[PDB]
Amino acid sequence: PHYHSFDGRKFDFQGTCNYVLATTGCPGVSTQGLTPFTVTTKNQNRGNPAVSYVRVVTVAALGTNISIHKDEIGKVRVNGVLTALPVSVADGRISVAQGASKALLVADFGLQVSYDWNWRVDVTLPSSYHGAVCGLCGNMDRNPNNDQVFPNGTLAPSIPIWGGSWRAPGWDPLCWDECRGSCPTCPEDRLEQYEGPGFCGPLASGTGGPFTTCHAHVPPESFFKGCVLDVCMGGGDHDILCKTLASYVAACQAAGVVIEDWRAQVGCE
Amino acid sequence: APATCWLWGD
Ligand SMILES: *[C@@H]1O[C@H](CO)[C@@H](O)[C@H](O)[C@H]1NC(C)=O
Ligand SMILES: *[C@@H]1O[C@H](CO)[C@@H](O)[C@H](O)[C@H]1NC(C)=O
Ligand SMILES: [Ca+2]
Repeated sequence: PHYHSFDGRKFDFQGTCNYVLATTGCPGVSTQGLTPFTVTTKNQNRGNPAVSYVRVVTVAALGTNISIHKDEIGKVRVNGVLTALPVSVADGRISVAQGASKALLVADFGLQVSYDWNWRVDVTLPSSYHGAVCGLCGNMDRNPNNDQVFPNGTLAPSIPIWGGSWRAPGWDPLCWDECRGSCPTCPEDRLEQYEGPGFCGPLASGTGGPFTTCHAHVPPESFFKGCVLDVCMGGGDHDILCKTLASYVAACQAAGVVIEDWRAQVGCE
Repeated sequence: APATCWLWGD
């Protein structure tokens, strides 16, 4: 997206991971009785040149998770549960209502978050949080020039490496902070299918199929990532899938892990 | 005064 930090720094960043947009979880900062919160944004790429737009906004405050998803007009998720608007959560200390075609979250301690279920996100903080927050939005200290900084406080080499330091926790094998020219894409609706069994599932570490013996010798993620994108790009084509799986078997054999009869257990005979 | 971080696109 195009971003505008609390302190007014305009920058572009096209990472497709889930990022810490604003948080009080800032190493080496005192909190002074401020209520803690975290706003995260999951991005989604499209096109080539690769750009990204926000697809999920998540607000974690007062022991509650409110996420707001693209195209789910009139609805939020309270702790993963789809919910109509308006709604009051966290003991009536947080409220979300629909206004002027956007979801407007407001909290008693002053956090304001809005998302229009498309790709505009706004985060507004009371003056008390000056210098007390961090993430992609910076530290809100009226200085726009020190906002591109690691969690540990030191300047970052590049925008994409800075954004990577601010990824939120959670496995996201297909995401990246920057696309170095030649980068596949895949619609998020086709993702669960291609990641599960019958497709690239065997190359994911828990799914318990014919390749689990090799997972600990040839870490599968890079093959998994390549499977889902090669398959998703090929419209789910079986022969792309089988080739990608056979290349993991080749790497496994070179590591001394034999995998006989695999084709029969994944239908690649 | 309150301050605002926003984003849109791309
Ligand atoms: C909110 O989400 C976090 C991260 O997934 C989780 O650890 C926490 O338990 C959630 N809180 C509630 C109340 O569901
Ligand atoms: C902060 O972290 C980065 C890597 O994320 C590292 O290169 C840098 O040295 C760290 N700074 C300090 C002071 O530890
Ligand atoms: Ca600043």
